[PDB]
Amino acid sequence: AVGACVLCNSQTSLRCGACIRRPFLCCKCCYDHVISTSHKLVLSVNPYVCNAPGCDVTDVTQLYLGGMSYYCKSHKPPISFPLCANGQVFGLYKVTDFNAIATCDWTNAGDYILANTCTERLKLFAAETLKATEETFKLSYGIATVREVLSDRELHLSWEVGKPRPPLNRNYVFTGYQIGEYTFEKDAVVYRGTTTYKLNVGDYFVLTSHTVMPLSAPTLVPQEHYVRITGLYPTLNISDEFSSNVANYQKVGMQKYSTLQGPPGTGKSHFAIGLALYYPSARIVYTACSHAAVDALCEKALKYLPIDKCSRIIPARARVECFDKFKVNSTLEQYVFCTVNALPETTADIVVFDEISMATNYDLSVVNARLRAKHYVYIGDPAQLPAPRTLLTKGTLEPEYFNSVCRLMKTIGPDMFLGTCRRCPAEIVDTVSALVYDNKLKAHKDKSAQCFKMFYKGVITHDVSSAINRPQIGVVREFLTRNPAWRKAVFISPYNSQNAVASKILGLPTQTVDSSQGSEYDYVIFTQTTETAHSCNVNRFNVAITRAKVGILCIMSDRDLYDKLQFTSLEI
Ligand SMILES: [Zn+2]
Ligand SMILES: [Zn+2]
Ligand SMILES: [Zn+2]
Repeated sequence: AVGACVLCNSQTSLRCGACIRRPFLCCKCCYDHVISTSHKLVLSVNPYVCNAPGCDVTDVTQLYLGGMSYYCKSHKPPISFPLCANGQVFGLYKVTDFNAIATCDWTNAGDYILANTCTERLKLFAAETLKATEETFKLSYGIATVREVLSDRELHLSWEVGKPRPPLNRNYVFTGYQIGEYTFEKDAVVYRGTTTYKLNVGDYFVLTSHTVMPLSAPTLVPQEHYVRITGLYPTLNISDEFSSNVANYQKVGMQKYSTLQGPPGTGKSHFAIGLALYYPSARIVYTACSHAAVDALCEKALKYLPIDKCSRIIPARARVECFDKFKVNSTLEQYVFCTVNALPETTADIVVFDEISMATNYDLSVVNARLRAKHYVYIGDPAQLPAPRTLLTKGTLEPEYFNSVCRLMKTIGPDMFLGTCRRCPAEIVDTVSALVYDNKLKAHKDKSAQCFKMFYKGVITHDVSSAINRPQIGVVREFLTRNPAWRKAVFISPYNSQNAVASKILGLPTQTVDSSQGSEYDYVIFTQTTETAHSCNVNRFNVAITRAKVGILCIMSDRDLYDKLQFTSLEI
């Protein structure tokens, strides 16, 4: 009730009652907000509303001060002052961008652009507002009731009439009813219960909507440059394996925070784990937004770090299966691996935040609020996939607008850049280096002569809105009969419906481009499926082709990306 202005920090009893987050506003900023937007409800201890009985005047521009009470133009006493006048709204202790964040629906790319170009406090107001909007939007959907249960990984659902049906993919995690979280995939659909329970007919599901907590800490702490490695104690017995990263681990101790751009297979996990061998006495908290990203840090630490000082923090509401080799929930072990949502209230000598393109500004702020560290390291790549923006339907979100860290990496450049790709055949490295890394990524492997491209538009069908291209899967089927070594390939496509069809027709294991991020496979078979802005996204294309160690087959729809692929072309 007695707070600080989310724009100029001036203390005030004023708050905007029309803002979903009800931000505290000072007299100067409250005025400029109410006179420029549809937001006219001002709240303090008592709201600014006509105190005359039965009067429904809540607009602060149509209200006055009747001694110590508030009344409209039709009820005010002779001696009464307008609440709104002289560039201020009457309050104790007597912006174009704030207005846009406050009133937008978050469906345009320009909303997210502003949420990252604004001041630091407006980045937090934007991140809070956006998340509150995303959760409340979930409430507006239709309930799925289990009509029948065929088998253990198959069922038929009945949907609510008059309310939209959400897209069935592991993107949307439904809460079953209180029989745990479940997911769906294609009238034969597949049910995926995080908690195993004999699929009860009649029992319904409802979308997971969690409470948006206020943000206190900034997305990025104020940068500090030090003259010497501060609060960290390095070794002289640094193993040759991590010798290449020594000069950068030193940079990490001479800065409050540091950014690392690591293209696919340049050694991000290796760099993060090697930083623990360089500052061996330092307590390191390893974080990321996904469980799979934290598990990739756990797999790398298992090899170089002592398994006794390692703890994988698992939230009590254990959703899907994760890393099982460290002592679970020991917050005090020297190395703590944990997702951002599960981060306990603790301190560290170094905090390593991996897969930074997947972080939102809400996540950047949570980390600064739960972990007080001497040094913060942000590892990732703005040329890879960002976190899905469910409300965004108009415009394309650029990497410099994913979050504060990506904005920095794309504007002033990253502090550190891992320039040599050790995973991919040179054909893949040469293609993505020119596409998203302005020729700064270098190939370590030779050309494998196992990277192929085929131009085939096929036939695009649609399962609600996820696309299928059966003739492209047919081309893969014909390729596999001629190249049976490719039987050990992972099938990748931008759509789960294409993946669902290819799983039944080819029998290859399946992965969408988005779920393949961070993983590597000897052979990849990619069917673009469509030429949409989704399937043509350069970050998604980059992730797709950089999953392969040995060979890749790309069946393309877009002439542009097909011509850009530095692969052997195949006929048929
Ligand atoms: Zn102000
Ligand atoms: Zn407002
Ligand atoms: Zn009135």
